[PDB]
Amino acid sequence: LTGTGVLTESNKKFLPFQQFGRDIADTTDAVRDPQTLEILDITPCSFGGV
Amino acid sequence: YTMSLGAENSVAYSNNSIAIPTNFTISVTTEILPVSMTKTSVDCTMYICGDSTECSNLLLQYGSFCTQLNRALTGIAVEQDKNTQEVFAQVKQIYKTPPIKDFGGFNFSQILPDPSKPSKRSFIEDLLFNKVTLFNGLTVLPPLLTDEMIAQYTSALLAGTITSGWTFGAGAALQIPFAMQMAYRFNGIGVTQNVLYENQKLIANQFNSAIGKIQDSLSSTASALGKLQDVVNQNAQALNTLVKQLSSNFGAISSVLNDILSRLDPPEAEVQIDRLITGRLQSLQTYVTQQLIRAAEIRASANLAATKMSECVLGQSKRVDFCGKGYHLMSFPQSAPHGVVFLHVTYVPAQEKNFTTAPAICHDGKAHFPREGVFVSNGTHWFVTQRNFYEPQIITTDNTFVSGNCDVVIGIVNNTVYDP
Amino acid sequence: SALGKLQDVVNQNAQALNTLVKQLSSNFGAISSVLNDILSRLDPPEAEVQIDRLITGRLQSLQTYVTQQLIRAAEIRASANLAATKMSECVLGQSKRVDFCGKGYHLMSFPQSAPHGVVFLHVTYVPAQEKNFTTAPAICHDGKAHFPREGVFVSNGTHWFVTQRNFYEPQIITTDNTFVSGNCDVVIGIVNNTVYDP
Amino acid sequence: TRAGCLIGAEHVNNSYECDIPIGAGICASYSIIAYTMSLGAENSVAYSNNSIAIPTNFTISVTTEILPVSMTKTSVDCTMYICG
Ligand SMILES: *[C@@H]1O[C@H](CO)[C@@H](O)[C@H](O)[C@H]1NC(C)=O
Ligand SMILES: *[C@@H]1O[C@H](CO)[C@@H](O)[C@H](O)[C@H]1NC(C)=O
Ligand SMILES: *[C@@H]1O[C@H](CO)[C@@H](O)[C@H](O)[C@H]1NC(C)=O
Ligand SMILES: *[C@@H]1O[C@H](CO)[C@@H](O)[C@H](O)[C@H]1NC(C)=O
Ligand SMILES: *[C@@H]1O[C@H](CO)[C@@H](O)[C@H](O)[C@H]1NC(C)=O
Ligand SMILES: *[C@@H]1O[C@H](CO)[C@@H](O)[C@H](O)[C@H]1NC(C)=O
Ligand SMILES: *[C@@H]1O[C@H](CO)[C@@H](O)[C@H](O)[C@H]1NC(C)=O
Ligand SMILES: *[C@@H]1O[C@H](CO)[C@@H](O)[C@H](O)[C@H]1NC(C)=O
Ligand SMILES: *[C@@H]1O[C@H](CO)[C@@H](O)[C@H](O)[C@H]1NC(C)=O
Ligand SMILES: *[C@@H]1O[C@H](CO)[C@@H](O)[C@H](O)[C@H]1NC(C)=O
Ligand SMILES: *[C@@H]1O[C@H](CO)[C@@H](O)[C@H](O)[C@H]1NC(C)=O
Ligand SMILES: *[C@@H]1O[C@H](CO)[C@@H](O)[C@H](O)[C@H]1NC(C)=O
Repeated sequence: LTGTGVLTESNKKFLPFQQFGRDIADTTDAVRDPQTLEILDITPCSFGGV
Repeated sequence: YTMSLGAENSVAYSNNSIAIPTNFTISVTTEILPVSMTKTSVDCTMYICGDSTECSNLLLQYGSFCTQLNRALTGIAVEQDKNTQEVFAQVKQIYKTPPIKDFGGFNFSQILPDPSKPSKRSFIEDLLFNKVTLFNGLTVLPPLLTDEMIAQYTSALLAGTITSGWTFGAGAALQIPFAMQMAYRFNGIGVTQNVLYENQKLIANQFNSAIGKIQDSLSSTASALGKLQDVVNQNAQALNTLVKQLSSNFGAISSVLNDILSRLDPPEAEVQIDRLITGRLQSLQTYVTQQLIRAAEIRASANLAATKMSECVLGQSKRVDFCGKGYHLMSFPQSAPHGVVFLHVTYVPAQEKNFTTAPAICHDGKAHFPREGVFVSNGTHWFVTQRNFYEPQIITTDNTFVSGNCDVVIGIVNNTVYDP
Repeated sequence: SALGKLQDVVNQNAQALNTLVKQLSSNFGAISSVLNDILSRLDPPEAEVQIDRLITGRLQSLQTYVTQQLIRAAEIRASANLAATKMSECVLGQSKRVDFCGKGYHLMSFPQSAPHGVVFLHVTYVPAQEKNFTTAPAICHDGKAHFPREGVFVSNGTHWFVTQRNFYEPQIITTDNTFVSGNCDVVIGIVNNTVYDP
Repeated sequence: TRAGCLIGAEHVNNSYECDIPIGAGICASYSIIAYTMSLGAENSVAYSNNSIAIPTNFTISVTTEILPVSMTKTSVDCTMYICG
């Protein structure tokens, strides 16, 4: 699964089998790294009109 | 079942019968009007594809659609700011209530602000704000006027209404005791001011109880703020439909562009990208057109709210059913998340009574007609009373005028007119 | 910039029509944005494909313009209905509605034409040079209460007069400009003074 | 600001009847200064229970209200436009 964003620590508690999380409107918001099994949030880096 | 249109009552019509109320109720009724909606902006190029150069290049060739969509949305946002301005920026000066509150027994403590720092908003306003409960190129711009400043406009309008009457809406704010302002408003609806001055404690109790009752209804009974909630729900649902529509093929291999780029050659890549872009433009244009029509609806509502604030908070309206059932006495504005709540204080006649009338009185061969009332009789004696309240008075020359002989008017009754 | 509304609507229409005409130079994916080159440069089948793409693009363009124009026409029709209402209730008569025919107590109004609109000159009465006075709900004379027929009871400190509400025109309190209602023990704020009988 | 960040404007404590709107009540004017907008002049009416204010003079004020009535009657021939 590919994307662009900034990764942050998370307090979310995935179930053991669950890989990545989605919010309403079916957007990826968290993921486990396959290496050390930690939940990390994905948020789009800043955009906005000038 | 088949619906019932209401209770069937037939009034006791007669050619010499009238019913004149002997009492009244001061009814405070609420109306809720949306004023503005959420200010939203979707940048088209980031929405369609975003962080894909090939897509940006071959969206450049579809024209200036993105620019049109952007300008329409910006016009909508500016329009919401102007809607709030028109509804609330009605007074150029921020009035404040005096520290000592001697309003003739009337209690505005339930609609005036409190120093308990609840964002400087009244307790009814606090209930209203608690009742309404509420990334991909998509942003929400904050309103120009914050909730606190809409609260300050509302507080200024209340202070002016309760300390100056209708005067501050037509020129210099001119102080007047509130009991006298209410007497003026009673004369407006055709009831002589002695009715207020003699029933002042009763009227104040009725008004205070009505404000407390609307408080209780708002705190306990739900489904009162459904208009504002409906506006919010429609906007949020349209916006989620737009974002959800971004996960659709529109006839292509994949909804995401990265997989199309990775897994197709540039000819077929541009064909599939063409179909994703055409689908996503149709979705965006559908969204913007729907939002423009909803903007028109909210603009009509905000213009109506501005009219109501001008004609019912800053004055007293003779337009029946414009500011509540009953004869309008006054109105109070209260802010809401995206709208205004009017508490209309009206005069509803009550405790009606059977009487017998007459078009005129024949005395000394002359026909006498009332100046500002109506001839009534309890069965034996004739009186002149005002139309909206039973206050019988002896028929005299000061309250009756002569307009000819007695053999032209149908139904003239047969009586004496006292000369003082 | 006192006629920004009319200039705004004319700018909006001109801008929409300019962006309509400018879309005619967008190829929408076709080989060229001009039909003659596609015709005189491609064989009839591929020509038909390119022509179809241009047709779809230009129908989207024209339909967007027409939808926008319909919404703008709804806006202008609301403005025209409000203008008709104002010319009825402000020009053909005096209006009791507040802020409808201008700031202040409305006296009259005069229409003026403009290139695509109307300019209402609202003549209103704005009170000024206010003075404080001491009031009373009623006057108790001969044990009976006296309320103004039309006006308000004021005092300059020592004498009581009756004036109209919107202009300081004092008058001696008489039985001509006052009516009696009950005794003088029910009204709160009643004051003692003589009521002249002519 | 709640509306983003301003680069090039000096924040001032003073509150003015503002000119260029920014958002969240911040709105700037002319160095370029940004500030929280003042709703208006604060005045307190001298309310009392035996006090009235009666005007002793008046002004006849003439105001202007502009109302759009019509817009340009434009016709587009669809087939001529789209095909030429
Ligand atoms: C009022 O009520 C009484 C008793 O119900 C009735 O006799 C009388 O006719 C009514 N009034 C008139 C004017 O008919
Ligand atoms: C009118 O109604 C009020 C309460 O609604 C009541 O207290 C009063 O006795 C009634 N009658 C009069 C004459 O006020
Ligand atoms: C108004 O009502 C509140 C509670 O409803 C009470 O605390 C306050 O004293 C009342 N004010 C007056 C003047 O009676
Ligand atoms: C009608 O009014 C007169 C005048 O006060 C009063 O004397 C009388 O008792 C009233 N009732 C009847 C039935 O006449
Ligand atoms: C009312 O009608 C009755 C009969 O219908 C008639 O006797 C009486 O004169 C009428 N009264 C008036 C005032 O017209
Ligand atoms: C009313 O009184 C006058 C006195 O001249 C008389 O002409 C007339 O007949 C009376 N009306 C009736 C209905 O008796
Ligand atoms: C007269 O009224 C004004 C309000 O316009 C107030 O500022 C002033 O204090 C009043 N004068 C007195 C003597 O109270
Ligand atoms: C009030 O007006 C009367 C009218 O003649 C005048 O005699 C009196 O001096 C006035 N009082 C004051 C305090 O100006
Ligand atoms: C006006 O209010 C004051 C309270 O400071 C009170 O002493 C006075 O009796 C009141 N006057 C009237 C006429 O109600
Ligand atoms: C008004 O006059 C009556 C009778 O002379 C008197 O009892 C009352 O006290 C007077 N009012 C005042 C405020 O002095
Ligand atoms: C603004 O007010 C703050 C205190 O809230 C103060 O520290 C600062 O110096 C003030 N700035 C100006 C320009 O007055
Ligand atoms: C009312 O104001 C005008 C100027 O606005 C002035 O000429 C006139 O003298 C004033 N009237 C009075 C009675 O002072």
